[PDB]
Amino acid sequence: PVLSKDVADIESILALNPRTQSHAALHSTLAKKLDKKHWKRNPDKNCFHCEKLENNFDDIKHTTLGERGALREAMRCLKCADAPCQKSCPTHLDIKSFITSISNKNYYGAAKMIFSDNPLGLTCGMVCPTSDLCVGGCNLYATEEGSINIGGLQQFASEVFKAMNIPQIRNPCLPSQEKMPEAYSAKIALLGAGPASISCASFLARLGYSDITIFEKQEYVGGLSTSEIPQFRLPYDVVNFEIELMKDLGVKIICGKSLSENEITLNTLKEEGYKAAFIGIGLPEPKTDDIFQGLTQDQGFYTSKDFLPLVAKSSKAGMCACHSPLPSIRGAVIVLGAGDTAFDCATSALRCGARRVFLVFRKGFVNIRAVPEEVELAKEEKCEFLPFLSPRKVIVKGGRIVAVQFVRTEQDETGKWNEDEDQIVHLKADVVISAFGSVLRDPKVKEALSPIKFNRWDLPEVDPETMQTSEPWVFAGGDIVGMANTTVESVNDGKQASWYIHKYIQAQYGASVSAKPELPLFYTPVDLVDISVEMAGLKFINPFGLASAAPTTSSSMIRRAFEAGWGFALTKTFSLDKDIVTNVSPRIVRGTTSGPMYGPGQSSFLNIELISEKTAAYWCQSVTELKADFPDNIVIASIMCSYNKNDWMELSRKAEASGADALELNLSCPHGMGERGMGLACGQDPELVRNICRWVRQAVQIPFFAKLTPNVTDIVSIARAAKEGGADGVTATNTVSGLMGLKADGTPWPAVGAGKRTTYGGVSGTAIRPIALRAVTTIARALPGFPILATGGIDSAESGLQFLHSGASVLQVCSAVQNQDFTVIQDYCTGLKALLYLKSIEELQGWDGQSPGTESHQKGKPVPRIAELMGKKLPNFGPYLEQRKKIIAEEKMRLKEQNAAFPPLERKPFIPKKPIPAIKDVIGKALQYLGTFGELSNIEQVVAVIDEEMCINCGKCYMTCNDSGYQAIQFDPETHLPTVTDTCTGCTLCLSVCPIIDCIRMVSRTTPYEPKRGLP
Amino acid sequence: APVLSKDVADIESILALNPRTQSHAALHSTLAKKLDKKHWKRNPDKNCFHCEKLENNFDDIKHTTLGERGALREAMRCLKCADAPCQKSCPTHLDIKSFITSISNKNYYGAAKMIFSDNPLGLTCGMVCPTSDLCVGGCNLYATEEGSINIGGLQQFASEVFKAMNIPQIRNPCLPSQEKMPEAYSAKIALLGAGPASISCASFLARLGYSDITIFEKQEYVGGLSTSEIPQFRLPYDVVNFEIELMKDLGVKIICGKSLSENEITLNTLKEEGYKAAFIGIGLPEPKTDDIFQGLTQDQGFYTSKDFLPLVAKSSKAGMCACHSPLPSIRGAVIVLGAGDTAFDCATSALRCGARRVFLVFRKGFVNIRAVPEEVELAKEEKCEFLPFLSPRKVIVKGGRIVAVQFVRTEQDETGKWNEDEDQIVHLKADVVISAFGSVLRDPKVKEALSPIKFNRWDLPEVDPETMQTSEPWVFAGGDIVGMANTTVESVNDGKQASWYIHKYIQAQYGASVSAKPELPLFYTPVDLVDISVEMAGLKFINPFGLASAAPTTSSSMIRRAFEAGWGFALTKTFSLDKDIVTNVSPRIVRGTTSGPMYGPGQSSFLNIELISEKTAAYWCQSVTELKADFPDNIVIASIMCSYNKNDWMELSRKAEASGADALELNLSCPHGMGERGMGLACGQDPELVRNICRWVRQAVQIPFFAKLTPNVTDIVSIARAAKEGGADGVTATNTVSGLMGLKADGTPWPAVGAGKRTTYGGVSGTAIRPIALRAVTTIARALPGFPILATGGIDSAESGLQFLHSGASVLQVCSAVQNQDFTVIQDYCTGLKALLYLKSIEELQGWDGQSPGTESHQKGKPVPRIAELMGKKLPNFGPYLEQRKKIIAEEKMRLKEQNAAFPPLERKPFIPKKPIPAIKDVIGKALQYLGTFGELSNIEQVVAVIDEEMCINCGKCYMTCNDSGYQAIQFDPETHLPTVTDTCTGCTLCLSVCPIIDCIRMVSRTTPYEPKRGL
Ligand code: SF4
Ligand code: SF4
Repeated sequence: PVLSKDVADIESILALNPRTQSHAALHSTLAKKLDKKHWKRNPDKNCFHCEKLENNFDDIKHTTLGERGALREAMRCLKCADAPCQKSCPTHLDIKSFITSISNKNYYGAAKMIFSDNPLGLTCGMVCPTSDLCVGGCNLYATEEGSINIGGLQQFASEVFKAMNIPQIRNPCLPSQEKMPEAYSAKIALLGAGPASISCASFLARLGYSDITIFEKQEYVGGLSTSEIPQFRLPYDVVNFEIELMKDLGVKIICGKSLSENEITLNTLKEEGYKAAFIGIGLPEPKTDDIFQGLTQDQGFYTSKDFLPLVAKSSKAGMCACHSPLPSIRGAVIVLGAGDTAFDCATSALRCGARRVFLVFRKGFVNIRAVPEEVELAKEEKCEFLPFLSPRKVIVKGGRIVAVQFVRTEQDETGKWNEDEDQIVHLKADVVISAFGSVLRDPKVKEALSPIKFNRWDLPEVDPETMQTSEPWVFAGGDIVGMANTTVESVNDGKQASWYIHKYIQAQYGASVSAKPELPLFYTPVDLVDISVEMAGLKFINPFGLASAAPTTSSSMIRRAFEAGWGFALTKTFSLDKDIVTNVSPRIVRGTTSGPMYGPGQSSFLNIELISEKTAAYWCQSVTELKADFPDNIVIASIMCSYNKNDWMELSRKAEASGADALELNLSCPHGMGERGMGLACGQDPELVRNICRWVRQAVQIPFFAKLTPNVTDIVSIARAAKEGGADGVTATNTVSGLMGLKADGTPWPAVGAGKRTTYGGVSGTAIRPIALRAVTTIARALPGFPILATGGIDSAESGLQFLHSGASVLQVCSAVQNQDFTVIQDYCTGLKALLYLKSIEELQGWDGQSPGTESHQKGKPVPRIAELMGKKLPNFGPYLEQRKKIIAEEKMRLKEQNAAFPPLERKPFIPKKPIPAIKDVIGKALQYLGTFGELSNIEQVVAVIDEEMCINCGKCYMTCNDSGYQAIQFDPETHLPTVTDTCTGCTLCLSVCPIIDCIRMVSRTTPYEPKRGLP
Repeated sequence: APVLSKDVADIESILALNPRTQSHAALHSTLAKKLDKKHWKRNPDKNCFHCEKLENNFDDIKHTTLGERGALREAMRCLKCADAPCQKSCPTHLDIKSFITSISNKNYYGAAKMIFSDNPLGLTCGMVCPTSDLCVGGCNLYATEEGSINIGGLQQFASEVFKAMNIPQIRNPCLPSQEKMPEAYSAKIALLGAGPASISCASFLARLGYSDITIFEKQEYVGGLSTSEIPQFRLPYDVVNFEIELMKDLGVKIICGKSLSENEITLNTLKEEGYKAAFIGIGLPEPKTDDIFQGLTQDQGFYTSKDFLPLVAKSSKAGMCACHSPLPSIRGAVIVLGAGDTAFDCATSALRCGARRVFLVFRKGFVNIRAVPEEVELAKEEKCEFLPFLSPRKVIVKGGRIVAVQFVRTEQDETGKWNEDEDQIVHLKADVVISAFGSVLRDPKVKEALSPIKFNRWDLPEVDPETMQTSEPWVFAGGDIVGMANTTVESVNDGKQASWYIHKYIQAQYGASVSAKPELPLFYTPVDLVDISVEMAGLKFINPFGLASAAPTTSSSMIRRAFEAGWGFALTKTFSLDKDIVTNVSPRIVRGTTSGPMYGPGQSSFLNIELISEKTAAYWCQSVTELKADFPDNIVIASIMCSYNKNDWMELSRKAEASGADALELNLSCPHGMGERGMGLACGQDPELVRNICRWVRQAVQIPFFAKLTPNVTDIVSIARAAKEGGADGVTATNTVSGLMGLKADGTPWPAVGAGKRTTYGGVSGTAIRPIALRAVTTIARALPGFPILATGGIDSAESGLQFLHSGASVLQVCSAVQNQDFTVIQDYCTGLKALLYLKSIEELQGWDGQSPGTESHQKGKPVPRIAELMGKKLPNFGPYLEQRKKIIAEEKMRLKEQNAAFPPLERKPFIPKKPIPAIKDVIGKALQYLGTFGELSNIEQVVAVIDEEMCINCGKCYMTCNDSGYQAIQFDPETHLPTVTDTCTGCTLCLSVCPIIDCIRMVSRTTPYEPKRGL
């Protein structure tokens, strides 16, 4: 047969494979009109009908992220200096740092940074109106691709930490309870269990106060987060999660107790010995209108204060002991107002079975104060909007509302608003929901706050800086003060109040506090993990250090690195005065190794930089200064001489004498003849390496390490030469010999001088990580126990741990700091603590480090595991999507009677059930899996299998198998769903190109396997 | 000395905004946060009730416009899907996959050629297509959190680049010379109306070869609604002109001032004058009117959209008219009636005329608005008001001017039927009224001129919807006039569809048949005539691109399909003698981690542990015979491997020669000896072994052969020299780099084979190893000038291919870019290389880098206003500074108004090549002269960085990179977040390398005295 031609069966499987076309395509406009609907993904502009949402409380947020999408967005963030997003965050979150942590896969460290400044961090990630806060200031707004989804990233990192089931601990900088001064046992009362009080009580507990009680009126906790924000924006178990973190600190909550003239008053608090009080009861009553007096819920009328708690009680499992039904909202619904509560009323009414929702407001569209986040949800659910209408009268017939009459408004000269008596609208309705805002009106509650001063807004007056009322021992914050409009501002009110309550209580016991306010960070048991390590007789407080390179250009930069937390540092390579050099410029350029992606996260750099331009006298004085001020931080002096015994002995002794803990020998100097085509660098010839090491070993008594080039046939040869010469370890590796490319006219970059000259340079960064990782592993297997200092693409705790697993003991970093700044050390440390701690948790063994097992999702939202949706060839577009939504909707209806909510889950943390590993316990554990090719099994073959529910129908697996594989994948012409057939060889290309993490998995082959031989 | 390792006061203060690690939570009162948010605001303010001023401001407001930086990033993101649904959803069926692929590869000519092949109005459409209802509505990436691709903006960018290139369209180069075309092609063809439908029809007819095509246009201007009504701030008029001149390149004639009308042009007069075919493309020329508006005049303030929008167009589009038109003075309140897309253009255009307020008033509800959300968003963002459920009834006129319009309320019932309530009236004040009720064909003289064709119930010409033929077989019709098309792209498609069947009709009238499958020609320019052949080692290649010996050449049927796609040459997968049969393991090919957790397209590397071909030598030898029989012009090179055995290498090389291989490639990867005498394990790492193998093969075969080198050697030049001494005719540089691609957090590797989860060192391929392959190719070409080089290692575009040619290679092998995609990238590489060579002959484009225009100062890809008071004033694009920029820009627009001069739109004439177009032999090795030793690099010509404040996006990355990786030389202003490079810059170039805006930072000659920093 013709071996170079596909048989019919294979020609058929390739039917959809791309081919170069030779003509323009003919398709009629009508034919295209009919075919458009088959593929449609987004809303149809011609559809006027709301999709049925009855009793559907699934997440409708556009900002929710799964891990794949979060990692992408986190790498996109520029991680800016003095970031404007943080300035625009009411709780001043270090967004630069937590997003950096996410891009580094360090989700614990992101959450810790988030909850450090905001103890309701998962709530706020979900509900902050970020367009009017952090996101509104994002520098990436000045790009076509737009601002960063800060809220969703906050939500993602915080969800992962929640799944970790790790508890908050007592501030570990505090003395033992025993030894705490008596002022910290002061009895503290907080009123109302909402965001304001939860924040305040948390920070007070962080400071060490041991007798903190929140008195809550209702039998549920969390305030409006629980009673009114919809389940389909904020799930109740988020609220429960953040309450339990606060309770880990010892804060008490007593439900069913009210601030009210006949119960809790300031007077009674004072009679019972309380030393300070925080008022965070919010705005508990609806703003009402005379037009609606006497209307009952059963006639069809609700305020937002009546309607939203009813819906929350029915849909939020565990909110109440009573299971309660969903309100019977049938027919046409009018929502009054254009604030953000009105839009939640409109969307919640759809969940209760409304046929039609009208939002009616008295001003225009240009006057809607609602954030567009919120407006879009109502718009995409086909609510109707009516402006310039003021209510005048509700029509009641036969005991139920039948219509509302309105008058038109308009804006005049002044801009003052008028009402047009002659211009009326008679709007039919069966239900009316007023969303006019909220107030504090109840005289009995107001009297319980006597005698604090109220302002003309009829709310307690406070000092905006301290949150103190006119009674020095009473503070207030949140909605009740009237400045906060958002959850995060109310959190910030309690946070601000916490410092000044603390100041007040200490002063009542005769003790002062610092004039600089200093609230503690957030802590868990992860932060107590020991990540020190011992290497070549030296003690490293953590395994991360700065490589000899541009971040160590000046010893003042090493100083700031140590102040930030880096365990050790290398001096930039320096030489004797005879060998002074002068750098050229330009000399450091971005790598082209991952295409034209500019800004953060460059996948490589190339440099043509020489040794330090600073003298040996400078570096030696500097090393002495650094070791004087930072005795616990390791300083290694990097030095270079030419091939000359007296110079190497002179320079090493000079550096030893200065107080270096150790030396690093830079083997990059060129030698004599070249001789046997064995490179021009000293470090390429094992005989020169061995001699150089022998010289230094004679001269000094401190440890010294030889820094090895990867640009050799066998690096194990030069490693063993170094050991044979006396070295105490090796550093693996320096940069890879390379050229970063040319402009289109042929001129290089870097291009030096008018002649546009370059020379070969050194490639660094994550593009050389496979090379340095191979070098470390290969030295670690050939020279067991020989200390290795790893260098090459280390940019995270996770990548660092790969190098530790491969035999290295400590971790040098250059390019990752070039891509950022010194503060990445805090990410690296908390990340490594979290990775070691997680090894002790049985319940998380299925995770890969800090990543949960990937489950079936679309757009990071869990696929409904319904019977009728699965196995049934329904991709997420076109008429198949319509059928999916019809299936989901009927199940939600079946879910309204098949009605359970009585198996929640006490949230108890995972306890370590094995000891937490130290660095010495993990070093070199990967080597057991490394071997020759003959040691790999060829009996145990795998095949690919595709999860249809996670597929996004791109066909890349199909194109890759067609033009780089075995033509083993069927791609359906109607559903664009792939299926791996039995001809799969398990090569694993398809999985490698798929854009959805874990959509394709390799599994053990169960059918007989036969290699394809072409001919017998 | 002082303290050398501490920053002096002046440095300390430069470092003021440098990130530092945090030990405490930050206290900031909520009030202070409210008062600081305003300073950093980038995006719209929900509290802003007030449109900025836009009178006489016709700048681009499109959300989708892209600069190169943004376009590359979005093109890189596209999944480049098989059987793409975006293309399914495009009415002209553009190959979106291909053209976006070309954009990601920097091949803007290829992208534009692919666009205009199927859409002769490709630039217009990229600007104005309602993509959310078309191609973007079907995009698979809608199913990710980051959302669908900006297809229109990508199409705009590539077409805009091609426009600047000033390359003309050429006559279809497959046609015979005009002199020997059949007589049928000289048939006189008439088209009526010079809008999109006729421009597209005439273009495609001219492509087919017809030489006598005339468009008769009623007005004095050409372009249809693209000219007369679509606003300048969405579609600049020079776009329309550019597309018209592309038509005229094909010889189509346009005659203005003559109408399809009684007493002018009629089908009867066309027939009598010998016209053989006619296409009616006159659109809908008249406004749909309402009896309520009878008698009202422009003087009173009434317009239809057909009156108003051409008035604004005439005044704002330079080159429409000879009449410098005064902008209609539209002061006060404007009512626009309707909610189709024309209404929204009237709204935004009214503001440009000085309207104080605009009311869009429509007779149904919001859910019933038919306009695409992109069009609505523009009016809503500019603060137009929207009034639903109003039907107009009376227009009140006082003092010769409209003073008000009064309406009645509309309503729906059960039946879905729309009623008007007489008792529910709105009296709205207004000075100007513009009806946007749609357009119609109503002139009796025009319809009469179409006699006797049949008209349907909507009084429109009936067509067969597949052929666009009217009831008269020689008369065709398309566009708005047929009532099917709603868009520019569908109108273009109507003319495209009609052109095939006009061709069929005309050829039949001259007694000739046409093919049963429609074959419209593609779009061609002189670039397509560029020769990209190359000779090397006695072999002729039709282009320099080939498939490397790898997974894309797993089977010979795959090679066959690659040759059918256009590939110049191909390597077999390495094969060997039967006794050397192997068996692959699995998994064995995985994705690179070299650029972080980015999944899907454009993987920066792969790692493989694959062996030689599992298929026999007999299969490969037979396959090479069949491929050479069927593709005599494509080079087939057999890749072969034996152990270090003379008889084996002679036997296998003779077998491959006898099969018909053009040449052989010796895979020097086999082991021999134990391996680390400085020369490792594989034969390719020892020069003596390479010399001997090449001697053996040279004795055995007379066809050329090349040794494939491994980069895993101390000195790759010595291996190339040894091969050359042994008789090789060239070297392939290089194979994969040995590496280990990473470990999971538990220490297991990937790939992991078997239950033991074992692995071995693999080979790294793709763009992450390009610097290594580029260096190897460069060092060989300089050490052994003229010795042929086949380059491999990360080649993924014509641009990167030319880098390797410039560096001394003659041909280019690809593997990983195909694994990332499919075989059809070859068409991108060929057109890209043609364009790069063509442009080297164009004097006017000498400032570009290849196909990249020089970067002009921009924000979000829109050129910043060159206004004096806007420049150097320290006005970043946020906060109170943005608001000042907006005032200054609007004042300048106003000064440009009261002087109404300047109407000189440059006439368009193509750039002529001034020297011959370079061949491949012209460019080979031409960059090598820029390489040198370090000692030939000048240290007297230093540079410094300089920042363009107008392009900056205020991230401070330059600042943090210079602070923690440089010389603390940048001042970052704490209020404006603008950086300034100071005189302490060393030109190291790190800041430029990390900046996210292409060319925002430039390295310029240093003009101040330079002292290296010696610290001493
Ligand atoms: S594992 Fe390889 S052979 Fe199997 S379907 Fe994927 S690409 Fe094809
Ligand atoms: S890195 Fe570029 S965009 Fe960012 S502040 Fe510096 S110059 Fe501006």
